[PDB]
Amino acid sequence: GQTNRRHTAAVPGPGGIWSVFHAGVIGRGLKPPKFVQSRNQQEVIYNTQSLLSLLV
Amino acid sequence: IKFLIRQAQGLQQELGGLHSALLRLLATNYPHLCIVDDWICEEEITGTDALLRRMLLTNNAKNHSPKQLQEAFSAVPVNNTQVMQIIEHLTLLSASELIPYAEVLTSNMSQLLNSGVPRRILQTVNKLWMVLNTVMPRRLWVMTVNALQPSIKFVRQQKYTQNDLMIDPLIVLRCDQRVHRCPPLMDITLHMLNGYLLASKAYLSAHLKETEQTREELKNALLAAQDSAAVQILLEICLPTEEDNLLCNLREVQCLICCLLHQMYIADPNIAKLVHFQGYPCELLPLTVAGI
Amino acid sequence: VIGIRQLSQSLLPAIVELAEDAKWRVRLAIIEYMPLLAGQLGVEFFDEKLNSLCMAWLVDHVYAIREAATSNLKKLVEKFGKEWAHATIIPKVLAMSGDPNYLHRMTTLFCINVLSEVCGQDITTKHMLPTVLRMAGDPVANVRFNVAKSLQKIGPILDNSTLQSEVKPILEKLTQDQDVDVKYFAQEALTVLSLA
Amino acid sequence: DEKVFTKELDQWIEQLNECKQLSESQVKSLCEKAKEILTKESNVQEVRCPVTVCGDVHGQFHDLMELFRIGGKSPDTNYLFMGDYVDRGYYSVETVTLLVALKVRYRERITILRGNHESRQITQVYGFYDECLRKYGNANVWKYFTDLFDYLPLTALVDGQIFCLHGGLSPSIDTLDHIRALDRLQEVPHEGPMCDLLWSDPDDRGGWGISPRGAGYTFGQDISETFNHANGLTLVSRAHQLVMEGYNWCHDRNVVTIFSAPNYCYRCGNQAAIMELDDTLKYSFLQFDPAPR
Ligand SMILES: [Mn+2]
Ligand SMILES: [Mn+2]
Repeated sequence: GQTNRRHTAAVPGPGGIWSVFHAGVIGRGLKPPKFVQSRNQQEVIYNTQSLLSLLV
Repeated sequence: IKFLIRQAQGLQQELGGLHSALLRLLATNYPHLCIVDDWICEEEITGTDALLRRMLLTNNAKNHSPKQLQEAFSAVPVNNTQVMQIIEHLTLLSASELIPYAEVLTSNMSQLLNSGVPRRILQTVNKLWMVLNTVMPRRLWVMTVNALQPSIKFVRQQKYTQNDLMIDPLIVLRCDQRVHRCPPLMDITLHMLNGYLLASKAYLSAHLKETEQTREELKNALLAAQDSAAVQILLEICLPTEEDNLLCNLREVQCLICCLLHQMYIADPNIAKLVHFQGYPCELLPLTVAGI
Repeated sequence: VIGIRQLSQSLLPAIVELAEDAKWRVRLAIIEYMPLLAGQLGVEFFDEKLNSLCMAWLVDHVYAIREAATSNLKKLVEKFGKEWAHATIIPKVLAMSGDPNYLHRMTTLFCINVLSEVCGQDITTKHMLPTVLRMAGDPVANVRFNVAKSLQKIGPILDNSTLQSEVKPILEKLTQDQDVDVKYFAQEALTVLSLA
Repeated sequence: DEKVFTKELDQWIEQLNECKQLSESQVKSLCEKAKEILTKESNVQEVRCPVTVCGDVHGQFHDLMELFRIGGKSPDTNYLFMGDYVDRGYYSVETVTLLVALKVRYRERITILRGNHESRQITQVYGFYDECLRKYGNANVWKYFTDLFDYLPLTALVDGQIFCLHGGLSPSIDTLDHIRALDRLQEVPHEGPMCDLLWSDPDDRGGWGISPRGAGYTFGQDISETFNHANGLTLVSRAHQLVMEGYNWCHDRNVVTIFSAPNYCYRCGNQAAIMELDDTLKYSFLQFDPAPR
């Protein structure tokens, strides 16, 4: 086992006369992938069994 | 002031220095009204102008008050049989009788693109907005900005009178987002965007003179960044979808955006360099090169 | 010792700048002294500049100015009227509950809490109540407990019909999450309103 | 059992918020509860956005109340303190008592780390032991606080990208797995990975170097870049040095020193700042001044 249209439709700090509330971003934030290894439990130990049999 | 400019230019025999000084002041104080493509369609082409006006306005155009068109717009019979011919028969006016019709044309452009509407109605609305752009263009732009709202049941910013709109033209690019697939409304919004960009340039140039009672480089950088942001938004609008490529509203909208970008590059050759230094996705590379 | 009209007219050329500056103590004092001036300068002056001033104060960075503007808005809605702010202040406050920031959402929740006791019960049933009901699925753990406290506060204000129809099921749904603070707040709200 | 204890905690917090210290048995029970609570936390506390990270308080209850009035109330918004709230202050026991009360009451709404002053050899030479001996009469509250300070976590990981810690980087540490495999239940020594994690300082040195304090090293920009690139981090938050604006960026926006103690030692007269991080990892530096007494 193991871009700007949306930023424009909600801009101007809802006032159209001042700057933004925040002061910028640090990196990217809210990492998209966030994937966890959940392939399978069964039929995984049998591959290890076949590999050990080949090695034997 | 534009109606007065037109009615003063119409009198060239008398009013010698008055019209000259008025135009010399309009060309300096209001550069957003001296756009050539705004009031160039009123030139003669082949003499066919006013012919249909003199030959198709006697039996009609006499009992078509704005209230009738207004009540014909909003009704349970949303069929486009009567409103079509009504809005078509009044296209022969001299662009001076459409002032009471401008209020009825506005505030309904957002309701127009609801669902299942024909193509000729949008074309007639665009032609009416174009012939109404030659007179009182500022109020028309304000009304069209206030009419094209997201309509999300919540009021965030309303009526954009003259200050919150001329300071940042980008508001004309945060509309209902349904006009992106609408060539006539997209062209109207592009005209308004160009006009408001010029108006913002003039407003900043006038504001840097009424202060401190360096700043010029800051104003130049702000204007360059604003033009670059507008170009980037117009380029991102050209994206196909959110998930035929030749025969669709997307093609016409991309062509109109490329035309506006070509006009902007002809006006200022530095914003093109700034945008290319900023960059844009590659999916727009074969479109801008072959379109501009 | 000075007439209200005189002190309100003398502070006009200065409130256009002292209302928004670097420090916040001056802003706090201006917000605290405003309710003695907005009721004397009429209503046109309010919708002219004071509405924008309060809407800008409600989104300030610090929390003291935010709570001061909240209390000032409460005082203004108690002094002027109920149906007057139904179409001028309530929609603008409810439209702020759509930002990705949790601070503005907490501010709107505090405003709903402070206005639920002045605006009666008919408006807080179908205008301000659906917002608090829909802001329960917020993944931010610092907004769910605020929504639960807001429901607890508006409990005694609203009738038993609304508390039994939609408040009880949404409270039962909120009591079955993984966090402990929101769960304790919801259990306290259930045990104080005798709904469970 | 739980409701009465919660109400007692609220009463203790409301009493502490009025410049009123607790009794011996109350402080003992609070320290015990904090010991059973902080035992489950690891060395690198996984903090989730949005938060509002602060810096040093150095035992300033009035400045802490000013910070709470500026950066939102404690139960409402999250807080991340990076140590130094026990020494060099007239009201030092009240600050740490309020902090530990908020921690045991809002364990998922506030996080506190360990600083160089949270020890047994530093509190005896800076006045905290003297304050505990003068106020409570005996020297048992100080013993309880020093026994509890060993359970405080070392660092914090905000959104898997921001790495908050009191001191700074370490030459014997190359990844967060080494920090997670440290025994924090130990007095801060004069040398080692924990001493450097609690006594480091950034500079334009480049590489390493002995610090003028007496403990910990001094890293440069290349070391910060290597540490941020080898751990998937994008920023390193710290609070160990005195600044003027409140926040200071170093090493090409890689290290952020956040000193949230206004008027340090009542002689500098500087400002203070905190960093509020929103849900989308957007940072806002909220500054403030010492409140008038
Ligand atoms: Mn320190
Ligand atoms: Mn320190």
